[PDB]
Amino acid sequence: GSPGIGGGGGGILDSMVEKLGKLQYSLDYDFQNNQLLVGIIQAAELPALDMGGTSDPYVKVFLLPDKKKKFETKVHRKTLNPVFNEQFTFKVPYSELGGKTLVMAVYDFDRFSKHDIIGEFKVPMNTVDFGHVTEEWRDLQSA
Ligand SMILES: [Cu+2]
Ligand SMILES: [Cu+2]
Repeated sequence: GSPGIGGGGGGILDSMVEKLGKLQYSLDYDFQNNQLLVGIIQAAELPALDMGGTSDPYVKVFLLPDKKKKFETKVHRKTLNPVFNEQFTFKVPYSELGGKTLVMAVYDFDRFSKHDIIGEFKVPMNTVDFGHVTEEWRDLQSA
């Protein structure tokens, strides 16, 4: 909160998307069985640890606003480029899928401290192309 007379910047650089890695996922709604299928494929270019080292990445996958237990991939130890190759299934009728949002969040597993989040992104069900399998890389967003 100031007139903003001094400051420099930098401000534009600070607004850019940080290099927090990317996640490849696939998505398909199975109309025969009435379930949403999500493929957590692989992540790339996860950030190196502050003073060198690699993280122990895993991915949490869940639907908002649903409050059911989130799914999680296995933990891949010491790698910034894990290949998960896992599929998760959400038994939800298509009619109920409308206002829901799929979230994929990559964490750094640690046995002795809270797991740091690496980054995340969201997929609103209302902008998903239900007629074809969806597959894409998404840059992980801060927070
Ligand atoms: Cu096609
Ligand atoms: Cu088509």
